[PDB]
Amino acid sequence: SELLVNTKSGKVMGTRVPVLSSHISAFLGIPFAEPPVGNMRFRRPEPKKPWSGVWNASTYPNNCQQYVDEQFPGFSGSEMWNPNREMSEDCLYLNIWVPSPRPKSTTVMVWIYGGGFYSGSSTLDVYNGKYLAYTEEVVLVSLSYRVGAFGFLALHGSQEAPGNVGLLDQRMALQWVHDNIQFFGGDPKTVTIFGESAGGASVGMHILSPGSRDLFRRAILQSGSPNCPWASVSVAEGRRRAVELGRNLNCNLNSDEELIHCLREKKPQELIDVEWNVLPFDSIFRFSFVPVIDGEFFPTSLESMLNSGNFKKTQILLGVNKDEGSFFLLYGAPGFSKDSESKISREDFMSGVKLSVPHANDLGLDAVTLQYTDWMDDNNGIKNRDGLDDIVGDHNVICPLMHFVNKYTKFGNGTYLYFFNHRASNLVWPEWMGVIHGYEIEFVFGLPLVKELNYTAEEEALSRRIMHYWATFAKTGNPNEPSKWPLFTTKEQKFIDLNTEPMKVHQRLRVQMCVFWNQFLPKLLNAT
Amino acid sequence: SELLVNTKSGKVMGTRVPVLSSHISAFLGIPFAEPPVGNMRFRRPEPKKPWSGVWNASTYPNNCQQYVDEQFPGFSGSEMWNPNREMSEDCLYLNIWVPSPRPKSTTVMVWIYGGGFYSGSSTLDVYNGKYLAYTEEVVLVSLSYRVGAFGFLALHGSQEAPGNVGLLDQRMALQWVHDNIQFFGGDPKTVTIFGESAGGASVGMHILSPGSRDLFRRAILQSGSPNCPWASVSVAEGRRRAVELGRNLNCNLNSDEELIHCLREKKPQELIDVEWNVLPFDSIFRFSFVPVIDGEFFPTSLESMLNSGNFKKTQILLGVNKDEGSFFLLYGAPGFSKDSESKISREDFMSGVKLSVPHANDLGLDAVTLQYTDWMDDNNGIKNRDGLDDIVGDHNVICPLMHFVNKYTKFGNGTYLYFFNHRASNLVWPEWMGVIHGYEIEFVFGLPLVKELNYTAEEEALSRRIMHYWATFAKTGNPNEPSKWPLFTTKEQKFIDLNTEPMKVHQRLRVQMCVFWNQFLPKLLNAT
Ligand SMILES: O=c1ccc2c([nH]1)CCC[C@@H]2NCCCCCCCCCCNc1c2c(nc3ccccc13)CCCC2
Ligand SMILES: O=c1ccc2c([nH]1)CCC[C@@H]2NCCCCCCCCCCNc1c2c(nc3ccccc13)CCCC2
Ligand SMILES: *[C@@H]1O[C@H](CO)[C@@H](O)[C@H](O)[C@H]1NC(C)=O
Ligand SMILES: *[C@@H]1O[C@H](CO)[C@@H](O)[C@H](O)[C@H]1NC(C)=O
Ligand SMILES: *[C@@H]1O[C@H](CO)[C@@H](O)[C@H](O)[C@H]1NC(C)=O
Ligand SMILES: *[C@@H]1O[C@H](CO)[C@@H](O)[C@H](O)[C@H]1NC(C)=O
Ligand SMILES: *[C@@H]1O[C@H](CO)[C@@H](O)[C@H](O)[C@H]1NC(C)=O
Repeated sequence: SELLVNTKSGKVMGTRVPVLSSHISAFLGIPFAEPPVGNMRFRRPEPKKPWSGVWNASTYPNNCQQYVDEQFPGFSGSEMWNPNREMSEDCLYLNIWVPSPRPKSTTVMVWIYGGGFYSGSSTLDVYNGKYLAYTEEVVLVSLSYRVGAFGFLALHGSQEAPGNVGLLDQRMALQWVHDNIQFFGGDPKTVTIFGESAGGASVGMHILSPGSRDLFRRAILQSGSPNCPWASVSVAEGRRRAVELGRNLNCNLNSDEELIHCLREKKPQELIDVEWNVLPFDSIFRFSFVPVIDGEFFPTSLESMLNSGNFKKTQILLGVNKDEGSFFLLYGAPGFSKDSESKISREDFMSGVKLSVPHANDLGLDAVTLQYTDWMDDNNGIKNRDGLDDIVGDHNVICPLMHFVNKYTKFGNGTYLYFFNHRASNLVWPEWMGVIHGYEIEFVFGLPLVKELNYTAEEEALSRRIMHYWATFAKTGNPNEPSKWPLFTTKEQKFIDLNTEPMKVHQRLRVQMCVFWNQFLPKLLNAT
Repeated sequence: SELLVNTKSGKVMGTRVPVLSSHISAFLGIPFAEPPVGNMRFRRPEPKKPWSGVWNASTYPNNCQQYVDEQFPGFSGSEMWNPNREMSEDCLYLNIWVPSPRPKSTTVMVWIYGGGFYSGSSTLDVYNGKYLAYTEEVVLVSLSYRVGAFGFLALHGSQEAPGNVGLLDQRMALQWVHDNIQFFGGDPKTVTIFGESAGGASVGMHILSPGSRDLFRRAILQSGSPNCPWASVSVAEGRRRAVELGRNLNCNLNSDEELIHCLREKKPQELIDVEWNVLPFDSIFRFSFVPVIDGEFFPTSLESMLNSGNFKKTQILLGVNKDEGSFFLLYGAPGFSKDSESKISREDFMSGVKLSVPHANDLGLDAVTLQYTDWMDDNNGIKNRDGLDDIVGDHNVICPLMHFVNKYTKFGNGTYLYFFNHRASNLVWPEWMGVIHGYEIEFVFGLPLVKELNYTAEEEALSRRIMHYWATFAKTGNPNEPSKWPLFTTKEQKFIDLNTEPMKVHQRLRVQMCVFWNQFLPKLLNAT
């Protein structure tokens, strides 16, 4: 039995699944920690106690408790990101697809979902690992981690809610993979972590954090990086937001112990109903409970670690999509709709910029406005919409990433940078939204290989080229087999487009805007 | 006798001069003030006292004492701007060209020379009025005014050295036209003042200043406006620079009366030798002794007079040249030369920005750099050369002028704006300098009409259309006889190119950059 595997914590029984005219083994819902319920809510995870008997790993697990998006109910485009199982605090499980026949000690890839640290699930259709596992002969793992207040409530100095527990969830699944993946045909010495949005930030946080470094080999970051402005907060802002969650729910605030005790008595969705209330500003692309810069998981500030080379030195493959900003504008900024072209007045432009840079003084806002307005044609709806689209994507994803890539490449052992700009032929979102945050994932996970999902043949070919770059990179530290994706170097700053056309190599991704965002604006905000 | 005219201060005898194979009358070297010599150095001008007999006005006067440029000795391109007569403090004279036969009561144009308030002459070949006078049938006057410390040494509170006496020279020459021009066939109700660079700034200071307003009808400003960053200083900075002039010359600094007395015993060129020493910073396009905002010639700050409409309401015609900055970079910035393409390293670009905006803090300098650098291609010597060129132009001439024209047009009675971008066929400066500060003047004064100067036919036609637009505007407030130069309006902000090609109307001259210079950079420098 291929399907019956003994792990360090007990036996597990998977299920044989179909993929593209063949089959593979899937092991769904394997527990890697004790359920973090009751008194364990907000605590570091504990390893799962060994169980007797056979764990039924034939079906997907619960998803962690999270804010459910109801903006477009029944709309496929938004529903595909929402949980597709029952939500429960009992949600620390992982999932594994193993090629049939079982390999000997093959390359392992562990997927870390995004969703702004406030949402996500391991079980979504677009994260189905069976296509990538099959086509590339890797052992594919998806983990899960607490999100929202559950994962990231931070009262620094309490051991009861220390912060960063969702990251430590991640770290325990990786520890689990290190310990057990050899029984499924993986090499624990050849594991790649990869993920998107807060998942890509997560990946980079494990590159940084000393307790996480030795649990993987190399890394892929899609549309996220550790240093994103939404991806972390100071101990003092986490403490303020935690206390404010308390005040929103009429908690006793006299000490950490009484606050924590009161928050532990509330049902999950009571916390989620006030979660957004703790944000200190009106905004877009900001999340309430995120990683905290604590001196433990992160021993010093991210920038100082990045300048000093205090981070895992290995190979990384990362990149961005063309219009990262668009869905955040749709969901939170005035003048945008999924049923129109979303031409934006000048008034709505200016309000969108305040939302996008909520921490900027007036001089700050003026700077952004200035950098992104065509003053010959400032009442042009299309230019205002697209200029605000670039603000949001440059500020939140692209420029944070180009900073990370430049800092990392100084010490690293090799960097491959992409720019994903294919708009899929079957997209249900409107044209104006372009190449959307998250929409490279379907290609990574091989979904265009499924004829019933109505992708073009050229899209199947692109997904295959992407899968092979990613799996090759995972296996060898180099996405190219022995036409060529070059190494990004400090000197030449090369990157490739990723679309259906023949591969073009460019240099200096978004340098002009990235200088503004990485060098001038911070300098101005620090001076004023 | 057409040549013998009796004026309010005595009789004058002019001379018949050949022009384009006809003739006209010239009255050269007419005194309009007492010689501002000895104990009148630094004081307000006084009116010329009447003379007996007949003043011989057959030859040009002396030029005012000034720093003579010796950077390119005998090179025609720089010597055309230097004094071509003896320098003397006894320099307050004016020149008049009258059509023959004498007209009855025709349009007058009075020219005010530039040269940064530290130089210039009424007598240059390029300012010879006979072509414009003859072709357009106008009475053409050129005045003179003290420059440098002789005209702008300001010790506010003293009546011996109040500041702005060069402006009052100009104004006395205007009062003399108002009183005497009817005798030469001009109408004093129909006078236009025009000037270039500091001349143009001059013209606009007369529009602003209550004491000058009633001595002209309308105005033409060429590459200068009153609010230029070099065109004025506070009474504090004026005082500081006058004291420093004293210190550079070992003067008793114990009182105004003692400092002034010492500066009056110095020979003129000893002031001139240390003139540049008093500037606060290393700079380009900055000049030591300039108009002061005194509370008398200018009752309040230029900006509040402009905002409140406290100025003469009339018709204006004004404009700028394509490459105003270029000769300033040649004379004073690193990597520039008249004999090469002046491809500028990034280091010489940076050191050029600091000279170009000598007041800026580091944040300021950063902003400028960022606005004018292509970060894809930052070591491109040509893009750096041209970027710095535009900096110098935009900051010192174009954006000050575009501020002025927008504030003026809210109250004025008609504005016409031009962008002169014709590089002359027979230019002696290199191509990199483009369309140079001062090089429209030859068109305006009709020099291309002289075959021996070896302009093309099309440059001849251009000079004729230009003279005709200026003289038609002088005559009627509208450059067009009713292809049409449209009015500049607050809404549509139209202007035309002036070159050898058919008219193009465009909108919003240099708005993208003028937004940075007039709105953002000043907020940035105000916070920090
Ligand atoms: O960004 C916002 C928007 C609105 C608001 C705020 N912030 C805070 C202040 C209050 C305001 N409204 C409060 C409720 C917030 C609504 C929550 C946003 C829902 C986002 C849905 C996440 N889904 C994903 C989508 C896409 N890509 C994703 C990729 C990463 C995983 C999640 C994704 C592409 C298109 C549509 C959806
Ligand atoms: O602008 C500068 C340049 C250099 C320097 C400073 N400032 C201050 C710091 C010290 C430095 N060097 C000190 C010597 C100063 C020399 C002054 C420059 C001479 C310019 C001569 C005026 N000539 C004119 C020219 C032109 N146009 C003019 C139109 C306006 C009237 C004068 C003009 C076009 C081309 C060449 C010349
Ligand atoms: C395992 O669990 C699921 C769902 O709760 C069930 O439907 C399935 O048939 C079970 N199978 C075995 C072999 O235990
Ligand atoms: C990775 O490190 C090894 C030696 O430690 C070296 O040979 C190789 O060149 C490095 N590669 C890159 C791209 O840094
Ligand atoms: C794609 O195409 C087919 C046939 O043209 C259709 O029946 C099916 O509904 C479409 N697939 C999806 C899931 O959109
Ligand atoms: C006036 O001066 C000029 C030139 O120096 C000359 O040709 C003419 O003789 C003079 N006229 C009289 C009356 O002196
Ligand atoms: C100039 O003023 C007159 C009346 O004083 C007016 O009717 C005319 O339109 C004005 N023109 C402009 C361009 O303001």
